[PDB]
Amino acid sequence: AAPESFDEVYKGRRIQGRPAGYEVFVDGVQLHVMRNADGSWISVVSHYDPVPTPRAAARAAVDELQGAPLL
Amino acid sequence: TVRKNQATLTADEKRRFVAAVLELKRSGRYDEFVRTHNEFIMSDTDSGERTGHRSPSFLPWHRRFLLDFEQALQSVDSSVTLPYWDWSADRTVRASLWAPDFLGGTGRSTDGRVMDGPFAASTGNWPINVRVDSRTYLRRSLGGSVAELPTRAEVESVLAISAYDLPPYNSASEGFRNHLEGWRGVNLHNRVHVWVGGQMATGVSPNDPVFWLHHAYVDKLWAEWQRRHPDSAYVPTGGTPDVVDLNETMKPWNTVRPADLLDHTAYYTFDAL
Ligand SMILES: [Cu+]
Ligand SMILES: [Cu+]
Ligand SMILES: [Cu+]
Repeated sequence: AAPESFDEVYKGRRIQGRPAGYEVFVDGVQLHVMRNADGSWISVVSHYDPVPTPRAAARAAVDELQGAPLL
Repeated sequence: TVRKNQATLTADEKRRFVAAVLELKRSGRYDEFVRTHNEFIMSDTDSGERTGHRSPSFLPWHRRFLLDFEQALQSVDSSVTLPYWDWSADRTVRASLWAPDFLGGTGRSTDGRVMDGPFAASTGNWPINVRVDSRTYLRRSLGGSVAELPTRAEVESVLAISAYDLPPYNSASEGFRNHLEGWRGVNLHNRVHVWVGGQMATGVSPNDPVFWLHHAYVDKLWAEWQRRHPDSAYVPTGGTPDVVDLNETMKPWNTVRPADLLDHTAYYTFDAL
């Protein structure tokens, strides 16, 4: 049962999520994210810090980027 | 062939280590280590094939990966070996490790950019090429994302776990490997990456030279755990889908198995074990 989709502006940047197993985008650029067995999530820009949800992972990415575009 | 505590390196050893690392970077060899690491970090999943992380092979895989890197360093300067960082002891931004004559310090608050040491972007000697976060300079925020580094006490609790690993052999596993990796429990290995911040907190963590020192110590802890538990050994031992069994070969080398890496003394020894 994949999480629900989401779309919001977080710290001036648009973050979106949607079931594929699940895709996340930061300003239109896809961000690699992964789900852990226990349900938590991580992203390539925060791979050792599990967070509860995909949106949490997207927000963590925006935080990490400090305004920088995602490659 | 002896891996020493970073805190004990001489001025010359620090100099030679830095120069060797910088030459691998210049020649383009260094970036390939970063790329390989990111590839496995991105493919290893709890529900499927997993080789480099969140799996029993996390330890032997990184042991071999570090050997690859150390051998590359030795091809530049044969006297160089990988030193290790005992984060349970050297837990502050003032550890000699973060001095300008070694790895440089934390990044400035504005953009996390490291401003001193041989790897600061200003030197023109450490371009961050293999990346996700589009910025091209080394970044760090020591102790920014997580309050404290693992304590000796916490490390001890983990070293006390008898079972090497346990089904389902992934991030949900109980046992030594997963507790050392950090997905469960007090969190050792994972927390260190978070504590350093910057590239170290990402899939392209090897962009920061400390990555090697961090893993050199994680590797030492595995060797210590072996000493405490002579009656325990690598698992699984055969026929486990998606997981590298003891006598199964590991990617990307394909010619080496966990069984070939259990004994570190066949490759190196520690200053003190
Ligand atoms: Cu790794
Ligand atoms: Cu991932
Ligand atoms: Cu690591």
